[PDB]
Formats: sequence, C-alpha cells, structure tokens
Amino acid sequence: KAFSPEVIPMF
Amino acid sequence: GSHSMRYFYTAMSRPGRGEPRFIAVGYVDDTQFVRFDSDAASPRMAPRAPWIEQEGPEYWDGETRNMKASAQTYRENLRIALRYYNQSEAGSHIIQVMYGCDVGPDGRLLRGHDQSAYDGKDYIALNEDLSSWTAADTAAQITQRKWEAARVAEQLRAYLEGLCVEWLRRYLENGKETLQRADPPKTHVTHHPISDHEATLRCWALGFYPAEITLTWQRDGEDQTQDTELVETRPAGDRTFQKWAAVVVPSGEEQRYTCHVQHEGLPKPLTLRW
Amino acid sequence: IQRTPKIQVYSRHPAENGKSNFLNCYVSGFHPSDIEVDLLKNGERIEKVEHSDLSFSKDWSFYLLYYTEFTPTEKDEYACRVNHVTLSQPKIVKWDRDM
Repeated sequence: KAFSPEVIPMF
Repeated sequence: GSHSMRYFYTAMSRPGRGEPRFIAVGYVDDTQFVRFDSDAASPRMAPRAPWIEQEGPEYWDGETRNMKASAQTYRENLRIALRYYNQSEAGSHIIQVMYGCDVGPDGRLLRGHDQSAYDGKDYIALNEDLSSWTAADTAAQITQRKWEAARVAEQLRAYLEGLCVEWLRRYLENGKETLQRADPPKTHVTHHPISDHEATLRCWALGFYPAEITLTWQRDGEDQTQDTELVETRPAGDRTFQKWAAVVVPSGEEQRYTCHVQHEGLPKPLTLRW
Repeated sequence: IQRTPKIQVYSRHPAENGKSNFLNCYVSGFHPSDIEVDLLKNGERIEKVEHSDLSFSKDWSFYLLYYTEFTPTEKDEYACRVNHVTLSQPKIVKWDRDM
C-alpha cells in the first residue's frame, strides 16, 4: 500500500 | 534481510500535448504487483500480480484516489522545479520518486528509503535516519527547508516503520507461493569458435528468480573480471531472469576456464566448464 | 545530459524451430523515457506487440520489455528497432538465437 500523507509534500 | 517493497513514480511534462503524464508502479522484491497510468482510458490503480487481486474495493478505491491526487501534486512539482532552475515552459521535464521499506527474515524494518530525481539527476533523498535530508543542489535545498518546516521526514518515518512494513508482510503471506520461492538458475556453457586461434565460451543462467546473481569466469582459478563480457540481467517475461558471461579463449585452452554461479536458489555455488 | 538505450533481443525459452515461443526486446539505461520500439519479422513490423509498465533503475534510467509470441524457423529473421531522442536514426538489433 502506497504512502498516503494528509497533505502531499510539494517541492 | 529478506524482502523489499518499493513504489516508483514518474511524472513527465509534455508542453503542447496535455498535462504531464503520471505513471506509478509497485514491486515486492522483483515482482511487480500494481500500476497506475494517468493516460489510460479509465485511470485506476490496477493489479499486476495474482496475489493482490483478492484486495477488496476499499483497497483499490483508496489506491486510485491516492494516485490521482499524487498526479495532481506532481504536476505542481514540475511547475515548481521549472522556477527553481530558471527554466522555460517550452521544454519537457521528468520528476521521479522511489520509496519503500526493507525487512529482515523476522519481518522487522531493516531500512527505509525515499529518493527523488529531476531530469534523471538526484534531487532530494531522505537519509537512513528517516529524520534528515540530503539535497543535491541549491534548488533542492529550498525543498529541504519546506519539508523540514512541514515535518515531512516524520510522516515518512511513520509510514516506513508502520504501514509499509505491515502491508509488505501481508503481501508476502498472500503471495507466499511465489514471493517466498527462489527458482535456481539452469546453467550451461556454450562454445562459439571465432578463428582458428580463438573461441568464445559463454556461461548461461536461465529461469532464475529473484534477479540477483553472480556469474564469473576464472582462468587457472583467477577471476577474469577485466576480460569478461557480462550482459545486464534481463527479464524472460515469465517472472524469471536470464544472464550470460563470456570470455574469449585461446584454442586448446578451454579447460583452464571455469564458470562460477552464485544464486540464493542454489544450496552452494556452482562451477561449470565447457 | 541524456542516456541512450541498451538493447537486448532474445527469446523467453531456448529457440527451437517450429516451436512457439516469445520474442523479447529489452530496452534499458535510457533517459528521458519516451522511446519507440518495434519488433520486426523479415524487416516488417509485427502488429501484436505488448510492453511492460514503465519503471526505472537505481540510477534513474528507464527500462522496458517489449514482447510478442513467435514461432522461430530456420530462415525467418527477427530484429528489434529502437528510436530515442539520443539517436540520429533508429537502431536495429538482429535477433541472434545464441545471445
């Protein structure tokens, strides 16, 4: 199962 | 240690040809088990191995939602990277990401990984501590400062030590017939004359799983590293892999040469000759 | 800074004339990812060709397997034809059953 952060990290 | 799970994302810009394409693929060891492609008629996380098909609708809906949201975020990252490298909006660029966990025989975390690249060059990597970052240049340093402020390393660590290992352990059980079976290589030496004075000896390994293998030629018991042509391990298409190693030998001297084969599937290393 | 593909052309199983098999063209070590691969039967394009999902190695370079069912014979010649941004013209690699 893939990593699923609440807010996905932007560059 | 015994096993790995890895996800690979690629996001590819293509100005004038729609929004950047996002492709995601997941592996356990050398077995692919899922895919997502934003260009598909109906993009969804889709099964690529038998032992994952049994996951229910909530699994598949959740992975699909995640990949769609990831595709959106990686489109924004491509726009951002353009600004950080003073680049024009006319060129085509690529972001890639690899992340996942390694576990030992008892299934505990051996190490975690999270690395990113821009245009095929290292950009930013989570260090083995799962707490600090290595940025490759001053652009990635900007990303590092943002990720440090937002405690991204902590989120990755929670996933790598928790869900990543737990789901890997579950896949390894559900797929135990294949994921926990090594197939040893089938091996032989072939002989191809080149002139009256020389011939090639080619040592073959076929039908093996996992991909990891060592094939080496010795002449009079001495490794021929500098004089061996060794091809990249290649997939057969049936889950298994193939490799060969070759040496050019003087006519009549073939018996001085021995091929040595190491593979997890073999109870001991093999020595072959023509 | 871009990377040209390596190309291997080979069969899934040892070749045996009149026995059905799979013809593989493995492209690897390339960057960027767009690539054109055709499998050829006597210089002509085979239509039913599938490929693996795009993935990449630890050095960030891409790899793909292109594959099709085939029954090798003594005279039929097979090849894989690859184009990539790094190549001024397509590269044709002949299938040699011994490699």
